Amino acid sequence: NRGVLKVYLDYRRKNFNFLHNSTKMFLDNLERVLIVTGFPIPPMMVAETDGPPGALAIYRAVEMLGGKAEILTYSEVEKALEPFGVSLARTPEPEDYSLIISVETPGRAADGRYYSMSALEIKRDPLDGIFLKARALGIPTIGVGDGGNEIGMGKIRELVVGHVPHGEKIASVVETDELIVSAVSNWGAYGLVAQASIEVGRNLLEGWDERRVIEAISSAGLIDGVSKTLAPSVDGIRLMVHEGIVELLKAVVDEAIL
Ligand SMILES: [Zn+2]
Ligand SMILES: [Zn+2]
Ligand SMILES: [Zn+2]
Ligand SMILES: [Zn+2]
Ligand SMILES: [Zn+2]
Ligand SMILES: [Zn+2]
Ligand SMILES: [Zn+2]
Repeated sequence: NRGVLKVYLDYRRKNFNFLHNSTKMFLDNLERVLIVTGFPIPPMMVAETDGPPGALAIYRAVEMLGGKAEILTYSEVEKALEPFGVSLARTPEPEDYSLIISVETPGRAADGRYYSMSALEIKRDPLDGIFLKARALGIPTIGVGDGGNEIGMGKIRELVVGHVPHGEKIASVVETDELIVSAVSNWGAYGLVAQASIEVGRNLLEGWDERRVIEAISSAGLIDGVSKTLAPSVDGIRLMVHEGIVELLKAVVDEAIL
């Protein structure tokens, strides 16, 4: 994925400490964190496999830190997250929250319409708006994305339009106070947890079973964004790599803590 890798370069370059600032924000607003995930995929419009895992990892982290969390997603994701007994948001309001994080959620475009990486208009109720309001209310917001059309990429629309195919049409306009860019959004999410762990002195990703979570949500019906099929994978990449990255993170964390 040349495009996003260039965007990361451009971004990290001038926003060198973005993951760190993001993690400070996280660690300072755990009272009541709202986690939004779920990215429908045209044409079937079924929620993708990338996103819910990160959302879960963060959720488990907020609790381990003595905070409360709720997830706001689509039907299918709720179904797939059930086995993990996650607290769902019932008719959420910006004001009710301490922090609102987004892991791979469609972000409104300059059109005012939603688009897939292939530029197919996403047609489903958006989970977009609460972030706009949260912005106006000055409520702490964190967005994690890996393609330029997600919630929070509004902060670097220029980079997106400048390197990502279909940029002008696809790039989201929605901004977030802090933004994590990654090759795969769940990874960025694991980065947040990883960085937070280091700052706190405990490995919050300790028992994360990447394979067990992806196979799980996959069985429930969450598809793979690229193959658009029911494969135990994420963004067209097999578990082997995803496991390799989660193992590395866990390692970097123990290296700092101990
Ligand atoms: Zn550039
Ligand atoms: Zn209320
Ligand atoms: Zn194309
Ligand atoms: Zn994405
Ligand atoms: Zn992705
Ligand atoms: Zn620090
Ligand atoms: Zn995807």
